[PDB]
Amino acid sequence: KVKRSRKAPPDGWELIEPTLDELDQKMREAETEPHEGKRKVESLWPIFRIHHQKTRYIFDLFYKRKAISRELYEYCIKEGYADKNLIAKWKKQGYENLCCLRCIQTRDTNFGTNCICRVPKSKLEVGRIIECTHCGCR
Amino acid sequence: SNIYIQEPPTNGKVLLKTTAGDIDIELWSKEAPKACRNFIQLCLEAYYDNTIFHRVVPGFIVQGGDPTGTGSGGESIYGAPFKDEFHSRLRFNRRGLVAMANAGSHDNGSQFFFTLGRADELNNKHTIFGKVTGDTVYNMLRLSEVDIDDDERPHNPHKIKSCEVLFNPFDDIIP
Amino acid sequence: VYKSTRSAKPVGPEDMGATAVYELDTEKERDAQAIFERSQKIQEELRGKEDDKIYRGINNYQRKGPIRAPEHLRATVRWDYQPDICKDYKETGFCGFGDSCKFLHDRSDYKHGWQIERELDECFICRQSFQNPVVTKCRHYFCESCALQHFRTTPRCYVCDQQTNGVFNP
Amino acid sequence: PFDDEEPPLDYADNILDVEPLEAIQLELDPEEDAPVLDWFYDHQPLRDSRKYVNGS
RNA sequence: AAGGUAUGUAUCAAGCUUACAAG
RNA sequence: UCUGGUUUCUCUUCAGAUCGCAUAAAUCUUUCGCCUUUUACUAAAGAUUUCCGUGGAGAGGAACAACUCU
Ligand SMILES: [Mg+2]
Ligand SMILES: [Zn+2]
Ligand SMILES: [Zn+2]
Ligand SMILES: [Zn+2]
Ligand SMILES: [Zn+2]
Repeated sequence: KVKRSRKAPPDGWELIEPTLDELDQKMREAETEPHEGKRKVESLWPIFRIHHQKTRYIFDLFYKRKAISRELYEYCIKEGYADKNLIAKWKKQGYENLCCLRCIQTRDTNFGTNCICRVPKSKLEVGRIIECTHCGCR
Repeated sequence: SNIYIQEPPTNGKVLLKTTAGDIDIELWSKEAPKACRNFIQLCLEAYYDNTIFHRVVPGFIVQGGDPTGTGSGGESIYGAPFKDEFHSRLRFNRRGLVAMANAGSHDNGSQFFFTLGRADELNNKHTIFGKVTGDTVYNMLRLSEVDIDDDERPHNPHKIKSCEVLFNPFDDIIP
Repeated sequence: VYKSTRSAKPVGPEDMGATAVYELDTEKERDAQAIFERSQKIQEELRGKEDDKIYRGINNYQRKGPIRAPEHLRATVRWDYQPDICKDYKETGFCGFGDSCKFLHDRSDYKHGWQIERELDECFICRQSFQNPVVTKCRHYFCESCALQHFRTTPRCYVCDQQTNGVFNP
Repeated sequence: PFDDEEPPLDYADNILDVEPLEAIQLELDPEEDAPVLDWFYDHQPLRDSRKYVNGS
């Protein structure tokens, strides 16, 4: 797999490498499978889902658990195994169970608003099982 | 020149000695990893010795890898059948291609087949995992004798008497 | 049976044809540009020599010619399907332009290449069993007593009303 | 370098995990090329170093 | 590249077009 | 003792500068040159644009910004 930094990366990369290899293999399966039956845009939800879980694995492995050091964390970001941007929206206050960056962009939406994934379900109406059309669900 | 090989390079070769001669199938291990792992694993188990080629549609395919000999018995080294592994540069345009045999969904076992010609009806339906090294495509064209007795399965089908592994990528053990 | 060489190196080139060489003309050292270069060179070396008559070859007594092809370029090929044929003189025998017509004047309606491609992809009177099936003059095989009763009905035949003239045979 | 009727190669299953071969990379020795040695073959060479360049 | 193998009618599908207003 | 800010992203007009230490294509008006007519053309002048880029300016954040220029 392409590494693009010729680094011989620091430690402990050996204990996250089988995990990240599993997530990359599942992302290849979630990238390659056909789009028949899957309607138009539910066939692109799983790449956002597994991108979310990959960035969240490095996220809670570094900030929460404090297992990995800072240098390997910056390495995993600078290679491509995480977002530099989405952890910066996970660090902010009101939102760290976030779906992905498309439900924050207030001009992806036509009415100049944030998507209904990002609405507190307790204070929405009771039964509507809406799934965000961009990102996949709330 | 102008001839353009037009398919990805191979890695890993298995010589396979049937009664029609020696056939040296070389594998696309990177382009189809689980099926090639299946095939070198079973050849390394010597799973396919005395296995016959039980179906010949001459001009279209010749199937093998059924140690029961009826057309349904195949036991992968995954326990359950595994997934199809298609590729846009592996298509059924010619003879010498080798592909796992499916019954619909992601159902690939030991039962595989050679092609005997052009097989464009099988595109995106079967997992091509190897070609046959030339000067030994004629030994697997020996396998297409018009002896078929039926719509399939001629009188004395060729049996696989041995199965070498000429090159082994991705470390394994038999059972 | 063709026995294999039994080695693990695969079948073909290592570059997978990415240096395919186009070797359909005379090779580099025997090419006429190289012969011209040899003649040029040897006329440059012998300059102070004045007719030492060691003869050296044909040309050398004192880059044009057949020119060398680029080895590294396959030529992009089309098919020029569109035939130059007077439609008139093909299907009529008369062109109004005479011999000034810019097309061929052919009259052969042989198929084109694409047409060959797109064909290339594609008793009985009584209706009983034959109880002595017996004959008359003119091939009429009838059952025996049934045709006797037929003669009792009408003296001529049943198939085409031919005159039996009394003649009845097996 | 590719024949016709061959669709242009699909960068997911073809060369995504294929490693590249080697660039040209004239080898620089230390003790003479000591300042430029760490960064001389890099996409933008000094990009995240405020001493030598503007910024990003 | 056009300038030459005419164009003008009458029946017979995909291409393209909205997936709508509606007791 | 007090004074206290570089990056990065978007807008905001001004550009008079080798805005660019190099250099595209178009339109118009004339003379060329090939030319049979028209676009493809030629290669000089004049005057115009488009395009690939840049310079100084207001504002909004965010990025260690609290390290400290002052
Ligand atoms: Mg005219
Ligand atoms: Zn969300
Ligand atoms: Zn999302
Ligand atoms: Zn949403
Ligand atoms: Zn004519």
